[PDB]
This record gives sequence, C-alpha cells and structure tokens, in this order.
Amino acid sequence: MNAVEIISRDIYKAIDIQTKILDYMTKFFTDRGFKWLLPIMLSPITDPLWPDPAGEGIRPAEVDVYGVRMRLTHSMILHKQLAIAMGLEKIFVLSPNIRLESRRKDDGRHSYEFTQLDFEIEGAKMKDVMRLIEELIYGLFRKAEEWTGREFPRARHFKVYDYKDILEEFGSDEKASMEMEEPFWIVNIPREFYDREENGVWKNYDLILPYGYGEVSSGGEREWEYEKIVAKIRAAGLKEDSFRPYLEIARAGKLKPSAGAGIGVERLVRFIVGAKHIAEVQPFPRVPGIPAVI
Amino acid sequence: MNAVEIISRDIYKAIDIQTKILDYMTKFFTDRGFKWLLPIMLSPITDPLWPDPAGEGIRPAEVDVYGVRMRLTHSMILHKQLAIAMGLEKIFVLSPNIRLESRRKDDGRHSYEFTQLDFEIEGAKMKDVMRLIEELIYGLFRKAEEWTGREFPRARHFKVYDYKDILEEFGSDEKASMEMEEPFWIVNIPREFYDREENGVWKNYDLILPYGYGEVSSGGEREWEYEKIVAKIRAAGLKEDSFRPYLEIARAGKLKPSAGAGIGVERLVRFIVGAKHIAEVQPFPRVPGIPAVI
Repeated sequence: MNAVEIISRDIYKAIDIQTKILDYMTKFFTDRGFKWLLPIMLSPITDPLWPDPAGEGIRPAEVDVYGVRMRLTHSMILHKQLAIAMGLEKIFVLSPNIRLESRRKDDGRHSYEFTQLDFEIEGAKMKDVMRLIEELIYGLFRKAEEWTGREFPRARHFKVYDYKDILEEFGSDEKASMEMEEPFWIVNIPREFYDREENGVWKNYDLILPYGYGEVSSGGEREWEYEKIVAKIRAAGLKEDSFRPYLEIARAGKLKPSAGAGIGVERLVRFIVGAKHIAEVQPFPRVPGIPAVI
Repeated sequence: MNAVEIISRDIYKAIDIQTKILDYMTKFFTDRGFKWLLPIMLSPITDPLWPDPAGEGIRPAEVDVYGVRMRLTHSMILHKQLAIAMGLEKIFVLSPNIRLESRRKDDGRHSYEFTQLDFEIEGAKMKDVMRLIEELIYGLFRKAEEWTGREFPRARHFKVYDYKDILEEFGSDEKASMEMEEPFWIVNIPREFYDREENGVWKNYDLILPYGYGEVSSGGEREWEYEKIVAKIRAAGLKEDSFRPYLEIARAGKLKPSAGAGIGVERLVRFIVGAKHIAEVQPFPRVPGIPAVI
C-alpha cells in the first residue's frame, strides 16, 4: 500500500492484543529470574541463516560504521551465547531481526523486519526449553480466550515429530500446519553451525501453529566446542572470517553449553487476532520482497 | 578491548538493575493505557537529527532493500507521529536508535546504538509530558533506593531552565549537569522541524540528570500542519524529498497534535549503577567513533 493507505487502517484491536501479549511474555520471563537485555542491530558477525531448510540462503544487509563493515542482525543467536559466556545465566531480549527474504517467502507469516522474543538458558536441554515454551504458550492461549472471547487450542503439551517424518507423512511443515488443530513440535532439523548436533541427531525444535499459521518459535541446544564449530562452518562452505571474534571466544574455551529459542511476537499477534496475513496487524508492514514506503 | 576482553567484564549487577528498570518502565506505560509497539530499523524516512544543538549534522546510514535505499533508524519520531495518525492514542516502543556520531561525542553517556523508551500522546502538551516523566522518574528513584540501598534525588521538584538561560549561567547543559544535585529541565531549544514552534518559542524539553550524568530524556510537542512543517524543512536547507511519504500524510491532513519523549534506558542503568562510562553497563559496547569488535 501507499503511505496514506497504510495509516488509514484500523488495527487498534490488533495493537491492544499485542500490548497484552508483550506484557504477558515479558513478565513470564522476569518472573522466572531471566535478565532482560537490549538488542544489538549492527555487528561484524551475525546468524548465517544457512544451512537451513527454512531459508533460501540470504545474505545480511550490510552498512559501514566508521569504515568497518557491519551486518544488520539476522538474529542475535551468537550474541545470546556470548551473554551466557558473560555469566548472565538466563537471558531474554526483544530483538529486531532483519531478514531480506524473497517474494517466495511471502506466505503470510514472514516479514522482513520482525521482533523475536529471543531467550537463552545456560546448561538447558531441548526438553527443558520445549517444556518452558509449552508453559508459556498454554498460559498465553488461556489469557487469549479471555481477551478475545474465542476458543484457542487447549493442549498443555504438544506432540513431537522428527523433521524427517514430517517430510514423509505430510510433505512439508506447511502442509502439516494446515492439517493440525493444535500446536506441534518439529525436531531434529539439520541446519546452522550453532545448533547442537550429536552423532547425526540435531538437538533442536520448532513450534508450529495449527490451521496453516506455521512456525512461531525456533530454537536448539548449542555447540560450544571450538573444533566442532569450525568443522561445521567449513563443511557448509561458510567462512571462519565471517565469525572471527566469536571464534576467538570459542577457541579460548569461553562458550558454555546452553539452549534457547526465539518466539515471533507478531506471528502470535496474527494467530490470536486470526489475521490472514501478518501485515494486517503491523502498523508498518515489511512484506518480503516489497520495499516498504514507510 | 578484543572480543575475549569484552566478554570477560563483570556486568551482572548492572544487568540485574536493567531488568528491574525495564520491568518498572514498561509497566508504568501499560498501566496508563499506552499501546506497546515494536520498533522499525529500516525506512525511506528517519529523524534528520538536524538542526539540533546536541548533534553533529550526521547523515543517516543507508542500505539497499530490494533495490530501494533505506535509512537506518536515527529515531522513530516520524513513525510515532504516524502511529498517532493511525488513532493509537498513546504509544510507546523500546526503539533502538543508530547514531554514528564522532569520537567527540564519546562523553560517557553516548552510544552509537542505544534503546530509547520512546512514547507519544495524542493531544498532550509539554506540561503533561514533563509531569508524566517526573512521575516516572520519582517512582523509579524510590524503587532504586530499595534495589541498591543507596540514596537517590528527591525528585519531587524539577527546576525548569530556558535554553538561553542555561547558556548564560553555565555555558553548556554539560556544565549545568555537573553543578546540579537534582534532575532538571531545559526547555525552548531550537531544533528539528517536528518540534512545535510558536512565536519564536519551542515547546520542547530535555531532562538532565545531576552529578554530571547529562541528558536522559528529550521530547516535545509536535508540528502537525503541512505548511508549517514544509517551511521549517526548507528553511533549514533539508530536502522535502527526504520526507516524501511523511509529507504526503501531512498534506492529507492526517497528522494530529501530539507530544512525547524518548528516555535513554542505558543512561538510566548507568545513573543507578553509578558507572562513569555507559559502556560499563553494556554487554556489547558501541562507543562513538570506535567500530565495535562484537
């Protein structure tokens, strides 16, 4: 849409819902002893988002800062690990992610700017994080029923499927989403170097919404060992040069085991409002492949 | 500092305090019926930060997005006015600002990335906003006494100085800050086109911390009339083209009277911790003139 068109929408209800969601989610974490960090938007390093079956291999937006190439945040994953290295133990951040994905990813849940509530826990296992997310989502969905007067899936825990088995049974995550009537987990997805891999098993997890709304959270246990991380980076044809200071920290032995996840705030607003496209709930749409006028 | 040195610093207490500050400030606004918006980082339009006595006249950093030149967020001021135009009434956002200022601005309170708690109120006047910020700061300071066991400014009476009187008595707002023991206001500062000017009087306000800690909040009532806005842009030598969709909206008579302010979260963390330099309270320092290593 053009500028006047964009500002002429009535999204008051969606924003009221977003306000309630942010209040609920932030309190959920601070109530549990999590530290609340502020985001970074520019850094020499960022999430490669590759390998990743969910992506097409995008490169990050880049800008010079005092002559030096910085990358706009794909995600704060590496910085989350660094926060754990700083001994902060349990952290979260409302982190804007910039992912300049193609028109082919304009499926109603993607946006080229979006804020993730992104958290990480020292020493946590995938089962711990999946359980924490279920607790959050179940609670949120009960609150959503009060806010909307509509019914939401009542499951306290969600069924778990291996990625390989999703492909076989449904063809794709998107097709599985269309068939399901409650949220569900897809686990064991071969992807980026930072997700923990052990003898062919990836210790990671995506939460998928029902009714075709698709992935709403993605996370994993992490690699922390220098040699393992470098091998995975090289095997993917990525460059150590792209992760230099992070690899210096890893070589020094300062990364620690951890697990975490990011949760799409706007995707949840979309789901609770029941919006066909995420843009409908955003004051300033950022539609994949379409440069925003404001 | 190299990367290992950066993550070897102790910041646990500072981040504990930051968590309490963010909890307190976000609740202060949601308790008062503000809608909680998410930030944008890339747009064809952004805060010019000029004319402005506190600025260096820097040009915003830019990056290509699907073939269109986008500006990184200097501040979300224009977008806040747009949110008011959308009928959202009272809004706030934890908004990262990117301001690539020179080493000359490395004074202990500047950071080239920083998050502002940025808010705007339809129809509010400067006295309404100043009173609200006074209530916020008073409450925060009483909480901080509980958190820290230390004494904070009484924060019940805030003296108001005209900008020209600051210059005459102290020379700079920096020198004023050094001589005060209570926070104080500086008002009537000639700056950007969006701040309301009537009869040579600017309806704006900066909150200055005592003990040399400097400005912590800045805002004003807004211009909303197309002709008034255009005149100030042209008179300052800025290009109307740089603000096209915003001006389209103004021309359509869709902007509304409002007033607001941004509050420096990290600056408050610094003040409450009592840190000599803001970098000491940040996991990932972003020092003016020094491209960050991580």
